[PDB]
Amino acid sequence: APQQINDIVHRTITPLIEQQKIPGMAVAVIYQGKPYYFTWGYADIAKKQPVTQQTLFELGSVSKTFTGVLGGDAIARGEIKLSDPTTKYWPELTAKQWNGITLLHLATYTAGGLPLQVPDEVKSSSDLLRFYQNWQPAWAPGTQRLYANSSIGLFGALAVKPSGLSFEQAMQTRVFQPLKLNHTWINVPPAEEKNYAWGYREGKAVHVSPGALDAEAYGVKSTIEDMARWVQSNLKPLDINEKTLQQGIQLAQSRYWQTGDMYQGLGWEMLDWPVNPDSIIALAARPVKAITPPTPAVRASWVHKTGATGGFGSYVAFIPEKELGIVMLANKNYPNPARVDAAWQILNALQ
Ligand SMILES: N[C@H](C(=O)O)[C@@H]1NC(C(=O)O)=CCS1
Repeated sequence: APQQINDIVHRTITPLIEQQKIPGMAVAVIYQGKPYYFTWGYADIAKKQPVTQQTLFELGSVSKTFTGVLGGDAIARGEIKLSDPTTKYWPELTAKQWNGITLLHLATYTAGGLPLQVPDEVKSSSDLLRFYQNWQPAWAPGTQRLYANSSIGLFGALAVKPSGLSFEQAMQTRVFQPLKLNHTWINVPPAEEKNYAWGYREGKAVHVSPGALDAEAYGVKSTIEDMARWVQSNLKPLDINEKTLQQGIQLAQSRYWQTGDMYQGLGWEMLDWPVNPDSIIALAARPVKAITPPTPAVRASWVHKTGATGGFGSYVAFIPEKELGIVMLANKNYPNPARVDAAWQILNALQ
């Protein structure tokens, strides 16, 4: 592998692992559209199983980039429109605060303060309807962004209704299979458990807990090889042969709202490149400016998403104009700034 890539990667990641005490880690750099893989440490400390290019990590909220692309493919299919009212696809949501909240607001966390988490007591379709009917918005729709699994989670579940398919089945057949992500899962099958890393939280081995709208907001598990293929797909959507999927990827990198230097896509978040690295909190409410109409995917962007579960920390970033990207998967949820700093330190060296 080119020594320049070898070197910047190891010189950046080795100290990161040491400083953050990460038990195991996998990295992919995509350089001029080819992937280069790196692994360190342990998928399972007790059983002494190393991280390999086959090891499954919990992506946590990097899963939202798969939800946003599946929603983009459903739009491209003419199954849904982002301008549609939520109640078009859930006419049981009759409470009047729902008037004016569209699928775009759900997808981009702008519905008016839906909360970060669906409560752990919500366990049935019935409980779910009750939660959403009782929610009282803090703000009118389309005025402030508040990152929320209950917002993009509900977008994912509604976006697949016209198809007739479960969310998992729609993701499997419309995204994972076409892109050859054959070791990417919403539910890890028994056959694949030997490759499923443990996460580590305060030194204990943990896996993500089941919860309502989990698949949609934070429940995908993948390998470093499939995540490198996901980054290639998102850097070069025109190479993708399925027309609605190619389109869906483009829709998910469109710029819908701006807060500060950041633009909100569907799952993906974007800044203009070159991106000041210092530009790149339990609840952060920010007023947003609508981009009217959304800007189609900008090639000169830093496009990224960070993800966590209790035991895992993931990061993906890529720059379309430079055909360059990175994926970092770890089995400890370590601070986001350390992820961004390491990524920028690698990509800026190679760019
Ligand atoms: N640490 C994660 C977060 O910070 O969003 C969450 N963790 C979990 C979990 O570990 O079960 C579920 C919802 S995402």
